[PDB]
Amino acid sequence: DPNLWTVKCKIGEERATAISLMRKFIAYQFTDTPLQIKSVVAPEHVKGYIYVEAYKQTHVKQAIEGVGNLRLGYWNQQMVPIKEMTDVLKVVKANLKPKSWVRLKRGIYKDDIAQVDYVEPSQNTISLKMIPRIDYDRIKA
Amino acid sequence: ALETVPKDLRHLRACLLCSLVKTIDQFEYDGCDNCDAYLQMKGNREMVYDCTSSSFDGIIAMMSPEDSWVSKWQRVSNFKPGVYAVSVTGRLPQGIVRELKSRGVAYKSRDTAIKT
Ligand SMILES: [Zn+2]
Repeated sequence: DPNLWTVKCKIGEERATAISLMRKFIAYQFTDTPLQIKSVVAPEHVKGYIYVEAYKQTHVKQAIEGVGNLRLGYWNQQMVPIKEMTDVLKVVKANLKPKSWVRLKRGIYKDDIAQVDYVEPSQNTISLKMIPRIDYDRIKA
Repeated sequence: ALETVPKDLRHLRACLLCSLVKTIDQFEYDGCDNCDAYLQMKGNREMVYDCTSSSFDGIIAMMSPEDSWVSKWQRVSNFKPGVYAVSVTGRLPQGIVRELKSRGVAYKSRDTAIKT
């Protein structure tokens, strides 16, 4: 079975790296220097490095040449045991369902629990249920 | 191919049968490639929102399903290369899942993630 290798990357750039690798593979698949990589895993929970699937280290080492994003993680290629080939894909509970409970960061109701009522298909705004905390304009000037 | 690769990161959805992740423009124009005759997705947006759901996490660069343990584990070996996911949360209504079994399409839950 193929092996899974690990490569460091910048913090906050994982989907961009994935799409760039996809574009590079698609553009250099019909040439004399194809890429032998099988796939790459970029879990959402992790942030700072990405995974890659290959047999040998030389494959990925020569497949990540020229890219300016993975330059940092180019002089070292760590190998993980075979037991870690299934925990990476695990996800602990996406996270968008009506009639659920969610919390807020901005606004005034910071660090408070609230409840979803309706979701707009436009993916621009979502309703929310919360009890008001204002003073009803009796204290403030 | 260049038609399955997502164009813009923003406004991206994913299917529930084969977990095909692409852009909304590609879904509206091209639609689901791995399952089109049995889904009838091209030529409309209501069906896109009815079946596909944006509640999904994880991205994998599938390129050789015939030879890949990830493909075997996810049961996506018989699909075309593309950008798939590992967990899509959702379930089709009780109006579209019925005909898949009648037409010989086994509806399986791709939400491999655990709950609590
Ligand atoms: Zn699908």
